[PDB]
Amino acid sequence: ANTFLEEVRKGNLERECVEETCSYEEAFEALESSTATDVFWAKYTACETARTPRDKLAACLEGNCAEGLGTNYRGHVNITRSGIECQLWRSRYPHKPEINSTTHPGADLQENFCRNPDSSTTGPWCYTTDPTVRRQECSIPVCGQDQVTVAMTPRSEGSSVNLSPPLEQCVPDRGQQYQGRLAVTTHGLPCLAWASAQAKALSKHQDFNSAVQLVENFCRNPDGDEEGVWCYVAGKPGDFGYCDLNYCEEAVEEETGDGLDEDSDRAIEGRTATSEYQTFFNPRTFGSGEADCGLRPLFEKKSLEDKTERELLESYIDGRIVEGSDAEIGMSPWQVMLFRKSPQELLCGASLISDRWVLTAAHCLLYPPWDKNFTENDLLVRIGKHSRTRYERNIEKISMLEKIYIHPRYNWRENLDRDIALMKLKKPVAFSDYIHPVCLPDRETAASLLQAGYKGRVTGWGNLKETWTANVGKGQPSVLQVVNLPIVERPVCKDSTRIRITDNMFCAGYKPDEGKRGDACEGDSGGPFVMKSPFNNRWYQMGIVSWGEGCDRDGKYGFYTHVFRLKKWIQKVIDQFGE
Ligand SMILES: [Ca+2]
Ligand SMILES: [Ca+2]
Ligand SMILES: [Ca+2]
Ligand SMILES: [Ca+2]
Ligand SMILES: [Ca+2]
Ligand SMILES: [Ca+2]
Repeated sequence: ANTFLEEVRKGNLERECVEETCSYEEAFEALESSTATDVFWAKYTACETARTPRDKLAACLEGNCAEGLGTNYRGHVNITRSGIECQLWRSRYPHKPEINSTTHPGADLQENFCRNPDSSTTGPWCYTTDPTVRRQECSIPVCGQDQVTVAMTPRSEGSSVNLSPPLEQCVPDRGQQYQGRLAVTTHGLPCLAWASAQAKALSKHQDFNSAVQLVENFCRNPDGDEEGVWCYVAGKPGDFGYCDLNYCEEAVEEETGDGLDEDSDRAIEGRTATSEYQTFFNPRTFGSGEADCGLRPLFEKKSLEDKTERELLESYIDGRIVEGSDAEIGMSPWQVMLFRKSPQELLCGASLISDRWVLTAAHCLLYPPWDKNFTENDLLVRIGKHSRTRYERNIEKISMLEKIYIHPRYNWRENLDRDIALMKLKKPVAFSDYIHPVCLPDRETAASLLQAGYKGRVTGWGNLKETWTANVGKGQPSVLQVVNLPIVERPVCKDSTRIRITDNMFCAGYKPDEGKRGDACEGDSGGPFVMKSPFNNRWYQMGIVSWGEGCDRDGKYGFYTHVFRLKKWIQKVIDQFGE
């Protein structure tokens, strides 16, 4: 600024806007690169306390130290003060940040690098990937001293020395041989005495195993329910609650068939060997037409094959990843679109299991950290939709939710285990070409289909990508979209994530090679993952399209929540409504 005849000499960004109080004009004049201009401005601003001396401003230009509350820090530290992983600022997992990339673009928000966007009192902080705590301060160095902004005490997990190691063996056979005296539930609801009047009244119609004795008030699983030990709890009639037992990891794919000869070449299609559908659920409360699951009148009733079926066999051409393809008309009858009642907003996807029950992701209904706590009267569903933004009155239908059941084993605190939610419609919707329930595979059926090497199908409109990712550049498809994804190895699935994965969740999809990210984040969250069974010409839905690392992290596949074992559990719901 001073030395007036400076404006005729050539200049030095450091001999004008560093060793001297300068105009942003001379700054603008000397910079022009308006992105770095904003950067230098941000510098100046943050360096408002680093104006003097000169080397202090040089260090503030280096940016490795956070100035004051941490507005200027531009390093590479992306870890909380206690070692918790920093959540992506732009992404909504696991919390939707009111203060994020859109609100603070000038801070150079990196992948997860610790920042102080709002100049928070905790200094440079970061949102945490752990759903339990939304935010945590980062231990970022402050300028002027070799001092960090907050105490760095990394989280050491439970040790193998200071606690007592349980010698209790893992429970096999899903608890068909366990009779322990554990008497505490996961959610704390007390177990009603099995010999009491209410339990006897509720179980008189239930054929509990005679070998597994029914003790007074402990957790018992004699009904052959694969989920685990459950007990009746106080409250409304028929209330049930499941207890936590550390079952041995009983992968469905590892069931060895005792009738499969080792001649595995040229897989034989079903000819004169028709596998009939076995009704595991009573039509009275599970709904009529159960025998007609997944049978489209346009395709199944006339033996018309879709143009996308020729890719079912995993022996296809060198397993190259196939891009997204638009689905046909009427080929997605079991898809449901979970919509916000008020105001207008698309929420999630869901699977149609019966004409009067619907299956949807639990996180779409309940997520207190997400400011999301929906009652039965605040969301609706739409079945048989072709285009999201349009309304085709005749062929599509809408429904309003009445009753919601949440499985007590749904664990959103560690890994979103068992993302299960059940819904009931007050006004039933009859059968149609574009609306038809999908079949429910059992344990043996799932094992047979998975060991047959058939690809899975995921249908949706891209709402999963909108909800769990901030990737702008591929607009949300308003057209029905379908993606084919095969299965991968389970131990590799464990090695593909830094977070623990339960047996109820499995990997599916091609391996995204370096240089591109896979399409595992296509479709809608909570939607179906279906495979056309070659043994009965039917479509079996392996589970729910739940949140996976395929959205938030590149190089990952789709993680899906298994619901095939829940057959015994399913009736346990409608046994409450048998009146
Ligand atoms: Ca000057
Ligand atoms: Ca000047
Ligand atoms: Ca001078
Ligand atoms: Ca000038
Ligand atoms: Ca100048
Ligand atoms: Ca100089």
